[PDB]
Amino acid sequence: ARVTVQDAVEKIGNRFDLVLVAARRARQMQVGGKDPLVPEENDKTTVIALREIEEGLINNQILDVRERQEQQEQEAAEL
Amino acid sequence: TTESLRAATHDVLAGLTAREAKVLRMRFGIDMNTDYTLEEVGKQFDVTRERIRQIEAKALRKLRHPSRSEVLRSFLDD
Amino acid sequence: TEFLKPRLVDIEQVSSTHAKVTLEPLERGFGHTLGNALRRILLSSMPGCAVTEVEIDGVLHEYSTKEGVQEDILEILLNLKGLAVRVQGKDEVILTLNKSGIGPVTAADITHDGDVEIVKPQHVICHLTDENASISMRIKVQRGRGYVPASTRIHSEEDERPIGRLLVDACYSPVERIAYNVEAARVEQRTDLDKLVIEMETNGTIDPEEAIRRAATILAEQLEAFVD
Amino acid sequence: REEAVVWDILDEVIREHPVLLNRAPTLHRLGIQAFEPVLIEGKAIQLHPLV
DNA sequence: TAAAATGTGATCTAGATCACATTTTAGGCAAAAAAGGCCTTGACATCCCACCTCACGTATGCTATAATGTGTGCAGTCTGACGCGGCG
DNA sequence: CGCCGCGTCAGACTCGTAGGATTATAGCATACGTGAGGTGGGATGTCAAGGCCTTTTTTGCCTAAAATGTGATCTAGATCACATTTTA
Repeated sequence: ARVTVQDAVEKIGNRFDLVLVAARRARQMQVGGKDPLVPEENDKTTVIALREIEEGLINNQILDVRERQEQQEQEAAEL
Repeated sequence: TTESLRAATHDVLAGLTAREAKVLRMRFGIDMNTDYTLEEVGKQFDVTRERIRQIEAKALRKLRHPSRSEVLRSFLDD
Repeated sequence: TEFLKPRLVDIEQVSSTHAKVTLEPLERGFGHTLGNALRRILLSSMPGCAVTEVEIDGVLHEYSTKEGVQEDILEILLNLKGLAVRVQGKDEVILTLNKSGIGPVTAADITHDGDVEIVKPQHVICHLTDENASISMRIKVQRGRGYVPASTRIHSEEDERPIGRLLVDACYSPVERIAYNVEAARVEQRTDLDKLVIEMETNGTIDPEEAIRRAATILAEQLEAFVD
Repeated sequence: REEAVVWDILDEVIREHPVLLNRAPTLHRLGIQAFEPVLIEGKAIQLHPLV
C-alpha cells in the first residue's frame, strides 16, 4: 500500500478520484482529529487513507453519508 | 513571533482582576486604535491618577513573577 | 578500548527449517567478517549424517532402470539426497526397504533401527506403477561433516565396489542455503554502524538457531588457544 | 545548536514524506520523479541507477 | 541420656488511689486599632506642543567687439520564410 | 498576373564568474522661504505624605469547666541459688 497504489485503484478505478477521496479523508483526520479504522502502525495519514480506501471502508459515497447524517442530526439538535 | 507573543500576552491578561486588565490594555493602546492616558484613566475609571501608577506597579508584580515570565523570557533576547 | 557489542534483536521464523536473523549493532568492519566465516563453517564443516551408498536388487547402474516404475534410477537418487536422517548411537547405519504394491514409496515404509530418526518420514523415494513390481533395497547412512561428492569419492576410493552398490554425493552438513546481508543501522550520532541480516534454510535434523549456536561454539572452541 | 532531538525529529517528520527530483533539461515527464527520502551523512545525493 | 525446664518463698519496689481547691485557657466571640485598599493633596519632573526664528539656501535676472547648415564615430553586413507594396 | 525589394521575425534549458563608468559646461546680484535652532508653558506624568472602609493582627474577654496539683497509703508484680525433673 505504501510503495504501490495499485490495489487501491483496483478498488475504485481511477488515480485522480483516489487521490481526491484519500486527501478528503486525511483532511478529516489531519485536522478534524477523527479516529482511524485500520490500525495506526506508525504511519502518516496518507498510508492510513490509502488502506481504509483499499479494504473498502472509505468512499466518496460513504463520506457523503457520514457527513450528511451527523449534519442532519446536528440540525435536529439545534432546534 | 509577533502573533504567538501577542496571544500569550492576552492569555496572561485574562488571569487578573477586571480593572487591572482593562486599564493596562487601554493605557498602552492595546487592542484598539486608542492611546489613553493616566489622566484619562482618571476621567473614565475615577479621577484617581497615581494610584493607577501604583496599580500598574502591583500588576507588574502580579505578572512578571517568574512562573509567568518564561513565555516572555524568549522575547528578552529580542 | 571502547568496544561495542551487538544485542541479538530478533529471530524471525517462517517454518521450523527456514529462519531469519537480524543482528545489531556492530562496529564497522565485522558484518562481512562474521557473515563470511559463519557461511564457511556452516556450509563446509557442520557435522551430520546422510546417504552415502545404496544397494538395490535387480539394479546395476544408474543408466539402467527398473520396470514398472515412474522414475529412472537417477530421480530416485535425487529423492535420496533430499533425506532427513539422524543416527543417535553410531556413526554409521544401513537401512532396509522392502516394498510392494502401488505405494508411492515414502520413507515411512522403511524399517527403522531404534537409533534412527527420519524427520520427514513422508519423504517420497520412488513409485511402483504396477503393483506386481516389488523392490528390496538397502541404504548406507554415514556420519560426516560438510559436503563431499561421490565422483570425488570414487576418485578417492580404490577399494573395489561391485555393480549393485551405488554412491551419492554426501550432504552431511544439514544446511541447504545461507546468505547474509550487511545493512547500515542508526545510532543517534552514528550511522556508520552495520547490522548483519541472515537467511538460513536447512533440511530437518536441526533448528537453525541451534546450528549457528554450534558454529560459533566451534569457532570459539578454536580460539581458546589464542585468547590465551 | 543542532541538538540530538533535532535529528530524531527530522527522521520523525521525513518518514512517508516524499520529495521531487529533477534534472535539466526536463524533456519528458520521466525527467522529474517523486521518491522517498533516505538520510545520509554527506553532501551528495545518491540515486537509484536504473532511473 | 544430654541439655533445657521447674520448684523455695520471704523480701522487697515504681505507680495507682482518691476527694477537692485553684488555674487556665481556651476557643471563640466582640472588637480596637493598624495596615492594606480606596481616594486625595502637595510637590516635582518632564515633558508635548507648538510657536516662533534667524542663516543659509535657493529661485530668478543680465552680461552689447564679434562670432550664424549636423555629420563624427559607430554597424558589421546571420538567415530562411512570410507579408505586403511596388513593379512590370 | 507574377515577380522583386524591402522589411519582420525566431533562434533549447538549469547552474556559476567578476565589479563597473564618463565630458563639460560664467558669473555675480536680489530677494525670498524653509531648515535646524531657541523657548516659555500647558499638560502630562511621578513621587512622597495623608482621609474613607474592610480585613487583618493583636488582643480583650467570657464563662464552661475540664484540667493540674496535694501527698501518705497501699498494691500486685518481681528475685535467686538450690533440687531436681522433664523431654527429644
